[PDB]
Order: sequence, then structure tokens, then C-alpha cells
Amino acid sequence: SKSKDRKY
Amino acid sequence: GYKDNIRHGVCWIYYPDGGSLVGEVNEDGEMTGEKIAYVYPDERTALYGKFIDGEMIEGKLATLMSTEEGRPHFELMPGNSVYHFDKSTSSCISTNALLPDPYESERVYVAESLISSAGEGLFSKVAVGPNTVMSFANGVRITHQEVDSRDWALNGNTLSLDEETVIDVPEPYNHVSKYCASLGHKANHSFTPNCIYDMFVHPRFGPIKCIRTLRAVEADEELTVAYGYDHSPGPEAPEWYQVELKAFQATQQ
Ligand SMILES: Nc1ncnc2c1ncn2[C@@H]1O[C@H](CSCC[C@H](N)C(=O)O)[C@@H](O)[C@H]1O
Repeated sequence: SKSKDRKY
Repeated sequence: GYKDNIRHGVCWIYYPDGGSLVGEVNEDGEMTGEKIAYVYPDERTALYGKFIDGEMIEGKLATLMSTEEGRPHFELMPGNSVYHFDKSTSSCISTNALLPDPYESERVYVAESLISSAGEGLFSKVAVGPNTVMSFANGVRITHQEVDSRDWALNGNTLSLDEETVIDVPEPYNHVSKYCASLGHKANHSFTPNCIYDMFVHPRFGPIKCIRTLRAVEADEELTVAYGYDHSPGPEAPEWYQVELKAFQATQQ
């Protein structure tokens, strides 16, 4: 995703 | 009616981030009244006044001076600084974009980053210990679909909140002259960071994230966080990050 700090 | 019983006492309700609501609850256990406060994680800075079921209607800046028998004793700060619950929407970042957060204002400032070619960064004003909340990451609330379907050039500071919501500080609000209610979007990236993004429930901003130290930080030290882009969806990330990741992996080897 083009965003910071996502839980993958 | 005054008596030594629970109905006439005071309650403190903590969020896992360390902030709290404090006051005499009503018959339904709700934080509703004219003398309710939100207390920041320093257990000192407070927003005191009118709340309804824990929502800040009019909180005046105060200092928690002492507690007596569990009851907080506040001193109001000068200035008539008042705050209200003001969660962002998809299109409105704040109703007071230029009104700083008072807790953050004592702890951080913005200046040129020490990282080359990296614009501004976020710096500690004073020495703090580990686990200290320094700054708040607020922004407009948009979808992953909107963010993921647009150019990286527009995604410089997008921060995932949860699986449904991304927080963004779009132009021109990424300039302090147009938005300075919160400053967490000013912290630059490092693969060897001294802070982390962490959840935070803020009385003005609502459910957002914060910047929290991992270790003691000195006065005037730059605060950095790992941006945490997906390295293997090569990485889905800006080119500067991809370059730094290679350099980081090289140092580990
Ligand atoms: N380690 C790093 N190297 C180079 N640029 C960085 C970086 N960390 C952050 N950036 C820059 O900071 C942006 C994210 S927002 C962080 C604050 C920003 N430097 C500002 O002046 O407002 C990125 O789009 C990139 O321009």
C-alpha cells in the first residue's frame, strides 16, 4: 500500500 | 447527599497509550460534567472542563498540580486556550489548523532535517526518557483505495491508521504556515529509528497515531521513525526509500 505503517 | 461511597468519588479511566479521563462519573458511569478532564501521558498536562460521555466539549488548558485522595487538583493556564473534540473528516483536517497541541508544543519543534535532501524534520525540545509520546500524527481520513490508486508523488506522508483508513496531510497543510495543530507528519524515516508510530486516542483529534520514543532522546536530537512500506508486495515505496533500504541491507552484511 502507498502509505506508512500498515500491518501486513 | 455527600457521603464516603463510590457514587461520590472520582474515577480515572486510562487508555492503553497512557492518557486518561478523570472526574466524577454520572449515574450511568459516564464522564459527563463541567469538571471532567483529559490528562495527557505526562500525567501533568490536562484539558479540563465540559465533557459529555468522555467527549471534550470545552477543555481549558490546565496543569495537574497534585492528587488528594485520588482527586485531581488543577491549575488553569493563562491565555483562555480552549479545545474541543474535532476529529478530521475526508475533507477537513481541523477547525483550528493553526492552533498547536499544547503537550506537543513543549516537546518537539520543526527544523531542517540532518538527513541530506530530506526537507524538514522533527526535533526534541528537551531530554526525554524511553516510551515518551512526543508528537501526534493527525490528518484527513481517506481510503486505502484512493491512496493506492494515485501517484506516489501524492503519498509522501500518507499513514495507515487501520485496514479501513489512511491519514493524509495533503498540500498545503504539509507546510507549518498552513497547518501546525499536530506535527507528527514532520518526522523523517530511518531504518535505525529512535521512535515508533504507536496508536493514540486524542481528545481533540480522536483515534490517531503518535510518535513515541524507544529510548532516551537528548534535547535537539532528530526524531525518526520507520515508515514501514512493504518490501515484498521489489518494494512498493518511493525511490529514496528503496535506495536507503539497499544501503541498510548492505550494513547488515
Ligand atoms: N530518510 C529519508 N531520506 C530522504 N527523504 C526523506 C526521508 N524521510 C523522509 N523523507 C522526505 O520526507 C517526506 C515525508 S514527510 C516527513 C517531513 C518532510 N521531510 C517535510 O519536510 O515535510 C518524503 O516524501 C521525503 O521527501
